[PDB]
Parts: sequence; structure tokens; C-alpha cells
Amino acid sequence: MDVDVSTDGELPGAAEYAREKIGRLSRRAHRPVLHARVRLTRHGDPAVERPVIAQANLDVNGRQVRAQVEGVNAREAVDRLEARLRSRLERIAEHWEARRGGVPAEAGREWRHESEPARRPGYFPR
Amino acid sequence: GQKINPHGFRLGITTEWKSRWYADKQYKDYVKEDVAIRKLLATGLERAGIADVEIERTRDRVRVDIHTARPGIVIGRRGTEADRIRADLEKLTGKQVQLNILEVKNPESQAQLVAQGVAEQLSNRVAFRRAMRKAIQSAMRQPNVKGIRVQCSGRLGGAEMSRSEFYREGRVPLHTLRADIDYGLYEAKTTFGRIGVKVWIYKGDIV
Amino acid sequence: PRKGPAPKRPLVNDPVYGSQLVTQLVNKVLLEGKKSLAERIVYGALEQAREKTGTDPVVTLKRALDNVKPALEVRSRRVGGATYQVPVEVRPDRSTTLALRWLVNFSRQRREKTMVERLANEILDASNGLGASVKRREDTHKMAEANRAFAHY
RNA sequence: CGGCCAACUACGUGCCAGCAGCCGCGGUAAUACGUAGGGUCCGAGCGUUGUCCGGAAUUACUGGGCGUAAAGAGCUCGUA
RNA sequence: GGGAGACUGGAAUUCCUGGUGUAGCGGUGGAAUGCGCAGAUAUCAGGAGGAACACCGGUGGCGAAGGCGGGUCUCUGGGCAGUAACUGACGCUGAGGAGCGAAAGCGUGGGGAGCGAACAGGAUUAGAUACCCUGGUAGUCCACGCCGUAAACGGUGGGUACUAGGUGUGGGUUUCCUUCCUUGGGAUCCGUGCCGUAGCUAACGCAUUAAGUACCCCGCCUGGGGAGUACGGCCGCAAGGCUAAAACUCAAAGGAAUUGACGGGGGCCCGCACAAGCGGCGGAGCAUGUGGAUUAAUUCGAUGCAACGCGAAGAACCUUACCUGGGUUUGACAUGCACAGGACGCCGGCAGAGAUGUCGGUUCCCUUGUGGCCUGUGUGCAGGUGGUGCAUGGCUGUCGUCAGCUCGUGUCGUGAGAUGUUGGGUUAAGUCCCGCAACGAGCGCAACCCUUGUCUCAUGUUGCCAGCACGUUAUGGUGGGGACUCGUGAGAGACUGCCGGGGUCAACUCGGAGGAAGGUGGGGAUGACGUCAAGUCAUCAUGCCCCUUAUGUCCAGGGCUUCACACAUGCUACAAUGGCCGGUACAAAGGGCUGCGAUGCCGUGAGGUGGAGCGAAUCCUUUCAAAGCCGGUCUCAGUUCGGAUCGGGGUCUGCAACUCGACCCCGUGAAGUCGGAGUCGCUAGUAAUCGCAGAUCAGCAACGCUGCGGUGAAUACGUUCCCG
Repeated sequence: MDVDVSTDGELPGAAEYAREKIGRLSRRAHRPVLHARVRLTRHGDPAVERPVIAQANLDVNGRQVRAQVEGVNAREAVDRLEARLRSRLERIAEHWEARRGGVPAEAGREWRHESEPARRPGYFPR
Repeated sequence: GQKINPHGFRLGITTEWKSRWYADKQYKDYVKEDVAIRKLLATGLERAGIADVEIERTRDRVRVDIHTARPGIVIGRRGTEADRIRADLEKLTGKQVQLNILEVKNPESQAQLVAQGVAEQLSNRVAFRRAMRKAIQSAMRQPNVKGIRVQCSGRLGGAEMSRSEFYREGRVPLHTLRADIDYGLYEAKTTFGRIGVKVWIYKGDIV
Repeated sequence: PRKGPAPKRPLVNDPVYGSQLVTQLVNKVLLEGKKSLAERIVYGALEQAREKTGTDPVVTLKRALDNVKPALEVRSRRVGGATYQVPVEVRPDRSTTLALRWLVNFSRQRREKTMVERLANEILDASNGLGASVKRREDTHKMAEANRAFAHY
């Protein structure tokens, strides 16, 4: 997994840490990752309690996955971003194991939006 | 960016241009001298409420008409104010410039004057709720006023957090083209920054 | 098409042949709005067919259309959270559209050095039942038949 | 001397140095830190710490509760 | 169906045996392990064994609770009703204690069909110690004993008396309709549900079966973790159960209900959202923007939709904010306080890269107090594209042109709040109608505005020319003329107006006539309350902070154009629906004064000379196009495709094209054979394709942006899926 990091201003070593942390998420993605971008920014105002902002974007086989966090320094922001991305990838899975509980089951028990409608005869049962 | 300027929405329909002349080669320098005149009058006079300034030009002679709520303040009894404005308008390369000082009939029905008063009250010490309530009541007391909305935003009360507040009374149909909406904006100078006051006044419709 | 069907365009009859089908054909071969070139191509192909066989061109064009017109097609259907290739009956208009599109495309990938010649050869072989469009109809019917188990829904 | 709870401004500092009974205040414009003006409460005293009672109906005799907030023994028989 | 014991019935599963009988069976979302070909599955007959008892069968019965239904027989417990014969307060509760107590588990001995922890494979998965599949041992069953726990719940201890009713249903006694068949109906006693008063409760709710009103007795609680844990003890074969702390730590942990948001919850709807199509992007070359790296500097800002042909509607110098170096400080530019003046200012010379410095020539008008100019000396001060868009104003994007967002009074609730705004129908729409503890109102929706499609009146120049005359080829060119276009003023015209049918006779809806146009005709402008501390202190303004011999300011040169790469938007192609050559026909819109610039002449061509006429319905942009049509040639090739790159030669703008412009000529002739995963736009004059014009602008990096017209398709069955 190849990641490009577009930082700004002063954030020494943030790029390497972010690359190494984010690149570990490829195995979690159930489909090949086409692109991955990370941006690190810092807030100019000292009054901001969490100045560093980290954002990510992954192209998981055409599905866009993005997250954004805030932290007090580069390392914390990158770690929180990794956590958020992992959660998103978990919720995105869409393979069989991820949609086996949502497929309608039974015959008459339970009803869902895509549940098969019951077949009805022309004449009333009586 | 939410709402376009009400004057510009009805420029060709209800409202009218504030500068009346025709120029083809000399459009650019005419515009330059007009904006110079406007900024000079804005800076020089602040006490009397300057609601509007019109400029008319015809070859050499230039006619500038202004509307104020206190004409006596801006005019010299011996012409001293008139002398000063005349001389420094000649200095604006206006060739022959003549002035027609006028007065507005109902200062409380004019949006620019209302905003000026609200902002002036806001600047010194007044709580903004008091100013908005007073302006709204005074305007609605007038006969032709069918609806007034006052909105001011900024560091209200010297707070660290900016806020936007507005009160409305009656009907203010901003989307209706024929309805004439008088719009006035003026900035309040406070020690903590700048507070902007916008006023919309609706008085019937013109067909 | 969420709020209901949309009206169809009533294209006019051709002047020099008087048939709806040739206008449909020229609109199928049309590219970039150059309608005159499309009409020239179609008329040239029809005249080539008439010269080769010796009879009216519209009758052989209709014969080719009937030879390549499909009747059963397959569409992916999602019933109860599962997708399958379900054979579906084809309406007459969609069958004519599919036949014309197949004819035009498969003539576009012929090797006769000119589109008029390619089109004429394709329509002639479709009339005689040897075109690649005829083949394509054969595979589409075969695929529709091979999935007949799913026709119940 | 932010509110409880009488009594507010300026300067210095800036998530530091520090304060704090609780809530919580320090991120170059702090009525909460430090210092000066001003003020308030007491006054030969004024504050802090320690201990007991009150507030606490928070062991409820006066004067509480037990469906879901803590609280009906798993259910009976039967001794004092 | 209260319990215990004994005996016993049938269906089905499994297995075994024997026929018939073949090649699959089994299992899943889809498969594979597995079984079978040595005769499986299927079908028939026979046999063995174990376990559970379909229908009856329920919110129905019984039991103190756990719990209890195949049939029969034996033994046995409790309840209820009536009579009221009997005893005569013998009642209630109950610390400890004793007994019973689902399932799992434990011991000994049997049994073992099905199911099935553990355990094996198969599959899914990034990984599956799981869910799914195939097998399968304890166990489930019986006898006799242990254990002593459960969401052992009505999360509601037992006894008693009292406090509106209505309606189901189980058991029993009785009066009257009386057929006396009939839940006929009533009354009464004992159960078991539902709904509902008063009352109670924080609320939810309970409510004669109380969680109401009271009396008697018992058990238990005293903030959350630590912890039902350690230690000690008792019980147990064991598993473990019962009794049961503290240190330390937190300022909460909790219950009910409200408004949002969300759901791999449900319902109803929408949108190029999908589906049906057409054309693309992702591959190549180039243009442009960005990241990264590099550099003295590569100025700054913009990072999903909503940053990335964006601020930039024009970076060679300027711009320019960056770097190197050279100067300057009340300063490049303002205004005020002072001292001295008649010069400031220009014009030429020289030095310097220039800023600048120096030299030569010219010198104020007021009017006596000094005013305008600057000098220096100063002094307040100017000046910052310096910082913070998380201090702000203004301006803007976005959800979204979506239909929604609120208020007054009233009512309900302890309160947060609710109602209106929900329900049925309808619409593009909180659009409307009917209902309705609501009645109204406001911002939104719609309309009013622009353009476009038809017609009428007015109207004739620079615009038309049909009928008349003059024309010379060169044509409305010219005299003339309102007729037809056209230009621009006014007006008419679409309002479900009319008809027929559905409709609550209501909204609304379908069809038809008339009409240029039919049902908001087409397209614009118009963007509610708010959200995202969205963007912008670099248009501007601005609080605070900072610089002030510098972060201000002047100049020359350089940079913003660097390039191993990555991303994004485009253009040109990969050709015959085409390339090249010749001929030839049809537009709209717009621009033009130190600008457009024609005829002519000179070049091959950019272009050069020259300047007619034009502030322009007149002249120029050619009279305006290209795709188109006709003719000729090329013959499927890395080509007569493609044009990149490179060599040489020029033109123009500009002080100046080295870094770093555009264009022209000759030569050169790269990749590229229709582009993986994936992804984008578009519903009709639309997509595709063709040309023209404008802004910025001396020139241009423009293939970008904003407009204009030419030619002009395919497809939509329908909302299951993706997105909002």
C-alpha cells in the first residue's frame, strides 16, 4: 500500500509516522486500494486546544472512505486517524460475512424491506 | 452568501440609480470622480444622518444632491459649511459643482438612518436588544411602514464569540420583486471590533 | 422514469423508400449529427444489396431483421437479497432496437474497407442467416434457455 | 473581593508561574494567578489546620424506604 | 396436565434383513467436506430399539414454588360450592431451624434412537479457536443418592377490612323470561384476563387480583467501584455454595421521560440515483493546476462532495508580495507643530547595472503678515501582501431552489416540552381540500421581473425592397416605395377559460376542441431558519499582538516556469462515418479613436508599405464561418494516420523574447492499433460534433473561462439494488 502525505508548515516526522501507520490498513480493506492520501495541518492560533488536524482518503475499489481527527500533536492525530479509518473500513466491508445477517431469512417470520412478498391467490381464502 | 442586495434586485424595476449621467469615452474618469466625491462626503460628515447622495453631471456643471436628517448641521448659516464643501468639491476637479442640500420627510422610515442610529447607540454602551426594540417600535409607529427587520452581528456586548441576532415585525417579502424593500447597512465602531447592522424596511408595493 | 413512462419520438418516414425501418437504421448509424453522411451510407448499402441480389432492398432488410430479431433476453434480477440471470420476454420495439444496434455494430467491425460495403455484406449474410448478428442472437437465445430455471420470478 | 457569599479595576505573565472548599480558573487584551489602587467583613485581633454537633429527613422514635432508582429470602412448614 | 407406581398404544426418526431399481444423493446465500457406484438416495415387506407424546390444546385448568397434558388401573394431596349439624378464638406472622426446589453438574449401576457441549474436517474471512455444513463423545433417558443455584420475575412477603363501574372467561349454587331447547336474564360465592374512576407515583404506570386507604408480623436498603471478592468459618465427593470485610479510588453511579441524530428497523415518496442508451476519463503525447522532492528563492492562499484551467478576466521587466546584492530613512506616500529661504521644479553632461550622486542653464506669485514648495533640522507620525478567518464586519460556497423553519394567543404536562406543523386525499411545493384543542400569523412555495415562441397597432434609417424608373456588372448599386422581413415602443394572447369522464360535488386528475403555445409552455434572475468555528485579516475594513535604522521603502538581476515521480482537469489522436487537393452554400452574437483598420502593391507565409471609411443597423471585423455538398486522389500500412521532439531559417510586440512569448517556412516524424480495476456527463434542439466572438491584454503560455449560432441522435421496461 502506497500513501502520499501532503503536510504543511512544520510537522517533522509526521509524514513518516502517518505513512507507516496508514499503510498497515491495506490488509483490513477487503478490496484493493486504488489510492490513499493523507493531509496534516496545524492551527496557527495558540488558543486552539487541539491544533493538529489529520485527514485521510482511501479509494477502496471505487468506494470513498474518509476520516478527520484533531489532536495536540502529530502522533496523537495520526493514531486517532488510524482508529477512525479502521472503524470505517469495518463498517464498509460489504462481503458476504458482512451482509449475512441482513439478508432476509425464514419464510414468514420477520419482515424486511427486501423480503420476498407473500404470494396471494385471486380469490379470498375463506 | 445567502441573500442578494435588495437594492440591486429591483434596480431596474422599483429602485432607481443614484448617479445620473451618460458617458462613453469618459465613463471611467466619471466613475473615479464620483467615488471620490462619495468617499469625501462620507468622511467629512458623520453627525447628521446622511441617508443618500445623488450625483448628476452634464458637461462642465456637476449637480450633487444629498439627503440628511439634520440639514442645519451640514449647512453654514453664513455658508461656512457650504463654503468648505464647495471649495473642496472644486478641488475634486469637478469644474462647476453645485449642491442641493435636502431633508428626508420621515427619518424613522429610512433604513440607512435607522441603521445609523442603532449602530451609534450600540457603539457607546447600549445593549443591542434595547436598540433593536427601540428602532423597530419607532419605525412601526410610522404610517407607511408595513414591516421592518433589524439584524446585527458581531462581538455583541464585547463577547469573545460572535453572534447573529435579528427581530422582525410585520411583513418583509424579500423574494417579491414589486415590493419595495428599503435596505440600510452601517458598521458600528466598538472597542472590541466592528459590529454590522442591517435594516430591511417594507412599505407596500409599487406597481 | 420514477414518475411514469416518457413519450416516444415519432420519427418520420423516409422519402426515397417510404419505410420507418430505414429511418431507424440511419439514426442508428448516425454519428456526431452528420445525418447526410449517415443517409448516404445507408442508401449506398441498400443499393449495393439490390445490385447483388437483384430485388427490392427493403424486403431483404426486413428478412435480415427478422433473422436477427431476438425474442428472449436475460436481465439481472435481485429478489430477496440475491441476484440471478432471469430470462425475460422482449417487447417488439426493444427487439427491433436490439436487432438494428447489433447489425450496425457488427457491420462496424467487418473488414470490407468501407462502411457501405461492410453494412451491405452484413445485411446480406443476415438475410441468408450467416451474419455475426445472427450468431449473437443465437448465443442470447442459448443463454436465455440455459437459465430457464430462474424464469419463475 | 467568579458563584455559593458583603465587596472590581489596571498592570505583569500566558496551559507557564501558579490558585482552589466545590464548581473549576492560567492559550499576550485573567473581576479566579502575582502586584497596586479601590472596596467589603472583622478588629487587638484576623486567618489556617485538627476534633465534635448542625445543615443530613444521610439509620428517619419524633422523622425514610423496597415494580423499574440500593432494597421482598426461590417457596412453604414451624420453634422462641 | 396435583403427585407416586405398574402396565400398555400409535405415528415418526434411526438401524438391520430381503425384494424392485438405477446413477446420483446430501447440504447451502453459493459450495465443499460426506455418503454411493462393493449397488446409494427412492419404493415395498419384515424385524430391533430408544425417546417424545400431533390433533384435543387457549393467555384454558391444577400446584406453595420449582412445575404438570398418549391411554388404563392402583395408592394419595389440596381446592371450591351448599347445608350450616359440631367445637367455641382453637387466629396471624415467624428470628433461628427443617423440608421441597428448573437446568446444568457429580457418584454407583443400566440404557443410548434422535439431538448434541468438547473434538474433527469443509466453508466464509485479512484472520476465524464463531456464526453456516458434514460427522460426532460426555450429556440428554432410567434406578438410587448428592448439589442447592436461575431474568427461581408479577423484578410486587404473608394475613385482614374498606374504596365507581364496564366487559371476556373457568368452577358451583339459586329466582324470574320460559320455549324451559337457549352464554335467556338476574342474584350470589370462589378463580383468572382486559379497560377504566377516585386515589397514589419522579414518571412510566397501578388501580377491588392496588403500586389506593389502614392495622399486625417477617425479610431487606443506606453513593459507585474494589466485591458478593480476600481472610476465617460451615456445608459439599468435587464443581462450588452460604456468611462476609478493609485499604485504596471516583464526584458520580443511577431511574423515568423530552428534543435531536443515527440504524446493515418499518411505511410512503422523490432526483441522470439506479436501470435503458450515447459519448467519455483511467492507456499515449502535449497544455494547465496541485502534492512531493529540489533550490538562494521556488511568495501567499485554496484540500471529499463544496481544493486541485481555483484567487490568476493574461508572472519576460512591471505585476511581485520571494531570493541575491546594491541604497534609504519623518521614509515611496499623507497631515499637523517649529527654525532658516527664495526656490521647488525642471533641461542637458558625466559616473553607476540601476536606484542614485555630481556638474552646467532657468528661476516663485501674495504682500509685509506671511500663504503655496521643498530643503535639512526636527517632532507628533506615516508605513507593513507582518500574526491570529478559533476575536470580527462585509462578501461567498454548501446541504438545496430541498420544502421546510418558526411565532402570538389558547390548551395539555411538575418540567424539559407537545399541539398548530399530526390523519385521509392531492400537488413540483407546509400547494390545496376535508377532518382535527386548536385559532391565526411570519419567513419560505407560488406570483410580480428578464428572455424566448404567436398575433395587432405605431414605425421607415444606417434596416427591408413587393410594385415602378436609372443602373453595369458589382451588387438595393442608385432615385424611389410600408407591401413583406427587421429593428423598438404599446397591447392582445393561457386563465383548467370550454367540453366529456373520474372524483366527498372538494381539492385534484384523465381525455378532447380551439390555439402559435395547455395545464407552474422553454430557459433565466430570485437561495427560508440554520449547518459545516467552511473560505477569505492577500479586494476591502477591523480588535488585539508584533516590526519600525526594519518584517517599512527604492533599484538591477534571478525566481514564481526548477523535475526520479504521484494526482486532477482538458486538448490532440490512434483513421476510410477518414487524410489531402480543387470548386461551392448557408449563422448568430459581439468589438472598434491615438482603436478597427479596407482597396492596392511587395513576400510563399507569418507579415511589410500604405491608408479609404468608420465613435459606427452606414466603415472594418473581409462581402463574414466550419462541419455540409460536388469532383479527384489515397487503399487499410504505424500509412498520404498521428503530430510530439529536435536542426536550421524568419516575423511581430516590447527598453529587452537566454532563463521565459506567440506565430511563419524548410527539414525531422516519437508514443499511439480505442485503453485493467474502477469511474464521469447527459432525457431534446439535449448529448455528440463544427465553427465564431468577448473579457483580461503591448504581446501572448487561451487547448482555459464567459457567450453565440450550424448539424443534430439513442434510450427510459420500472424503483429490487448503489448514492443523496
